[PDB]
Amino acid sequence: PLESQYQVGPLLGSVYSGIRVSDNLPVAIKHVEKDRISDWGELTRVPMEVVLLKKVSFSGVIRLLDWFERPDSFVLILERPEPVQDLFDFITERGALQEELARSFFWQVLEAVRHCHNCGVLHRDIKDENILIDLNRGELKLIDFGSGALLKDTVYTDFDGTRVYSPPEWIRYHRYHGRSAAVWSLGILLYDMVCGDIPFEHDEEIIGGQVFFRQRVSSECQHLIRWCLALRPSDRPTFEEIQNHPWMQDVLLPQETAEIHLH
Amino acid sequence: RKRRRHPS
Ligand SMILES: O=C(O)c1ccc(/C=C\c2ccc(O)cc2)cc1
Repeated sequence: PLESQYQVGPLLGSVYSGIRVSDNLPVAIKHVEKDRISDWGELTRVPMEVVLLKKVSFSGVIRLLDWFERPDSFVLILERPEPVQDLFDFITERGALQEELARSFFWQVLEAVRHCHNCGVLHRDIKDENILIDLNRGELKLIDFGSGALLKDTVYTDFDGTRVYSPPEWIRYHRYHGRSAAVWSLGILLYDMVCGDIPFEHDEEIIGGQVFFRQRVSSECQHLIRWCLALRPSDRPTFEEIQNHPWMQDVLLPQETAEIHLH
Repeated sequence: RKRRRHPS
């Protein structure tokens, strides 16, 4: 039974705060309507989101603790850090991040996404809204796999993530490959971190392939961002090239990040 | 300028 094991609290965004009755562990209780589920998978027919969350169940990705099936919905019990703030609100309140802090955050996102790919999972909705900051541990967590897919090497022709983080080949041709599309969205994310908002709002900007910097950003960081946002997918860096880039060296540990920037 | 969330 679901109502017996968890104390349900208020909305967080349909996601409710909750506590596991057993050990008072804070959880997030996420409800997904069957009628709205695009892709299904199996383990027992379940939403693909559950499939992907199980395949990645490492503190860099959110942990699915349990799930239930109801007549018209599935209920997902997800880990809830406390205290937490998502990266979107964090950037809104603090503005453009110092590069040392953006380096630590971006590095942790890179490790999390590498974890997803190694487990056969393509997230397809990397953005600041889908990243939680554990404010005490300085650890970041990738959330909301509701737009994801199994990782494959062939072309994708469907997409349901965030359009302003989607790559130009999707805008123009309705096709993309998983890894190079992910690298594009990471370029958008990195620009977002060091400039305080995403660079593109309109399709014409996305396919136009021009990056104007609205804040002081080091030449090394600008180079990495522009590389990630190469118009031609084959021109984009691999994850290894990103993490070997000069800008990415000497990252802070998560705990150092918390003590210098979050406490 | 208006920074905003973007639904998926
Ligand atoms: O996978 C998901 O969809 C998902 C996973 C974990 C959470 C948990 C807490 C939380 C999220 C965003 C906030 O702004 C505040 C709190 C939510 C959603």
